[PDB]
Amino acid sequence: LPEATLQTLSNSWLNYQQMTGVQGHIVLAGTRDFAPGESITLSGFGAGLDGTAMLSGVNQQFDTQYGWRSELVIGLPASMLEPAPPVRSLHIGTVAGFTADPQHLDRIAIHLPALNLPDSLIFARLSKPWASHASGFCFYPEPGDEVVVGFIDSDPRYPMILGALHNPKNTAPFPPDEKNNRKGLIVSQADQTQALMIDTEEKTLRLMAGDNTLTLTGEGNLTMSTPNALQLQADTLGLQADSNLSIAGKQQVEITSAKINM
Amino acid sequence: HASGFCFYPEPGDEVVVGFIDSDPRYPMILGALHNPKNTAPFPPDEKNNRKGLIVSQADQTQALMIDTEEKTLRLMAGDNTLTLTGEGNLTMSTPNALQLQADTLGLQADSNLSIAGKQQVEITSAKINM
Amino acid sequence: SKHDQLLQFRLSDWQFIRSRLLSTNCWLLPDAASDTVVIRPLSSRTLARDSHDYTLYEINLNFDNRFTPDSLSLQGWDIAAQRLTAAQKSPAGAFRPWKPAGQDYALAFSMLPEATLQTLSNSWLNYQQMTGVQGHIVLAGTRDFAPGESITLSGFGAGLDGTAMLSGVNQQFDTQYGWRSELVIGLPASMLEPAPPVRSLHIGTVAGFTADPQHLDRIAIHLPALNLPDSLIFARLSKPWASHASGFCFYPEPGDEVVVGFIDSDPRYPMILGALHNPKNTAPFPPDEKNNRKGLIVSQADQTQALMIDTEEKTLRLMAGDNTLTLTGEGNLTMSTPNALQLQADTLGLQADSNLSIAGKQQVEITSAKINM
Repeated sequence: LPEATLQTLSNSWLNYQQMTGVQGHIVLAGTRDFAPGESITLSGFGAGLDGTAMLSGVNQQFDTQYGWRSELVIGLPASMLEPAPPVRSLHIGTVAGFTADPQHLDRIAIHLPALNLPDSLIFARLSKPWASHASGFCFYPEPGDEVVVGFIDSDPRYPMILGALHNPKNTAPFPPDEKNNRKGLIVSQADQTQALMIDTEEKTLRLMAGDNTLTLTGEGNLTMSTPNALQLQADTLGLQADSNLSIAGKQQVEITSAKINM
Repeated sequence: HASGFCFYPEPGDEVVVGFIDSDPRYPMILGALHNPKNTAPFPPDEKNNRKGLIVSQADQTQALMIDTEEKTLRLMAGDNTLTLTGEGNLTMSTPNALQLQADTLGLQADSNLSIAGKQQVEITSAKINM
Repeated sequence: SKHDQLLQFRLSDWQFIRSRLLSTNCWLLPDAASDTVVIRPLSSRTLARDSHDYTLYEINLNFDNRFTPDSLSLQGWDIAAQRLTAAQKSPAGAFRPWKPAGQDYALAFSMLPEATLQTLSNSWLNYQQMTGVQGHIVLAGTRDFAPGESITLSGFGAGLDGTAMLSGVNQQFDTQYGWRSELVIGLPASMLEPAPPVRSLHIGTVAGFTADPQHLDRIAIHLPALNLPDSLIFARLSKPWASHASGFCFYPEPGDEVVVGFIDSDPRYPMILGALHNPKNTAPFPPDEKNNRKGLIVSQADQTQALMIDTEEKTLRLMAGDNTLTLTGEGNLTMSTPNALQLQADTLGLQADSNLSIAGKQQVEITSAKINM
């Protein structure tokens, strides 16, 4: 959407194409009584050329023969009919702090280093794989992330983040390597790495929180492994094992209940 | 090959589309773009703490969440939260039954344990040692 | 300096040369009557009104200053440092093509064309100087001139006196006028692109593994739009999240058919945007009406291992091959492993409201020091 309402730009293109309809020139002799917006009229002629015409410019043309001849100009040559001059490249930019959207979308304020504008901010749209109605991927990139930005319908006014691009100032959790075994997303603010990992060589699925790993290994074991307390509240929890069980504890073990069967 | 992300967007999602080798005949979805007719689960905010994907069809929000301020990792199903908090606790917290079938499950704790239940507790087995 | 990665993307092969001479501060000097070309960087005979040796007929000279800047301060985005490299301004008054005897241009790219932008900033400032003074000197019949001779005009008035550097010679044999070696001054115009732009989205396959010699994390791909099966092209990877030190980080497999866009319309910088399942790969489930199955999948040979969301059954199932955690909404929760499982904790306390059941076909040990009941 180029402007707020498209009434004026629709009137404006229809008017700049009318000016190509009638165009020509009237070679007069020597007067400064005319201006490029005068709207003169032709009266005494035949039925072909009689009527009011609006000028576009005047040319003076002093020379030795012909004397002085103020040529009048009617009409405008042509028009490109773009809403804005198109930029059709992919550019990259950094995210710029946080600023709320005054247009009440969820647009993320970025920079563009292709512009030499370090002070001014540009709101840009965020593209997610999933998004949805009310259930999205929703990671919303950090304020220094170097996103890659494309422009919708070749208008500079509407940018859009497409990806987010690790770089040597950020240093990604593991480089791309031969034997791509480590996978899984990572979230890590200062010291607490907290997201799931897939190691396809060891056939695992490990949910981190910093020391709380759930690590259900394929064709193998399953372990909560927390260095602190863990709780398992349920309406009626029943745990069952085939042909072995073991319950331990160095200090107290309480089976505190009303009716205990054996 | 045969193992993908595979969310396959819903029929009203407003994707952004680019065209391969400048041909109109071949379009291609690149992103999917929340919007005010959809209303994303949380807006972008200063102090980006809430993260994690969300899947929610009508009422059942069911996906994992990362809250970096509280250092958690919470797997939803609607009331079934697994919420393993970093430098902290771990809790299944389901308002219904839960089962833990295993070939040989052995649970172990260092210097405290507690097993509870308001009604019956059965340790039904063949050979019970103490 | 050696290049890391050029790319000729379906150029004419002559179009590529004079878009590479513009970025190198050189001009061609082609020679007729031979196949020898002397490429020489942008850096006298003294024909005068008094002089008997050369007869002059016409000296046109334009002296324009529309498309002649003074600076060419060019700079580009350094990927490693992220400072948008310091502005290499080029002074006007170096390489003067017209030396008489009596506005600041500035771009910034979202990329980096060469290693240092000193030479390309000098080169655009020099190719715009050649449009400043341009014309032709119609002489009579001599082969004593060449397109790089830098002759001088001496015996004239104060308007046109000074050293001018030629651009070419035209011989013009005809019946009237005899033989007239016309000299040419100045160069017509210039496009001022760092490279001829390709503004399409292309797709390519990932190419094995090769480490990045430029010490980024760029993934070496192919492009089938080129018919180059042997040569490799390093390309940047775009992730949704990435971050400082905590990313999505799946790093696509060597046969994946990614879709590739080019940053700031330069072939030298490609970039993966998506990854595109296809009938040679066969995605885990096709798109269907009643989109219920969701969730990512990782599966190398036989072990499907990632979380699944089935919105019809309201589940969240974490696979490892047989180890499913499957916490179903408004329903149950089950570890379900066909092997051992352990639950180590500092103080684990499990609690249930109004039922409990502990089982085991063989031994059950509650091995501890102090057991209460």
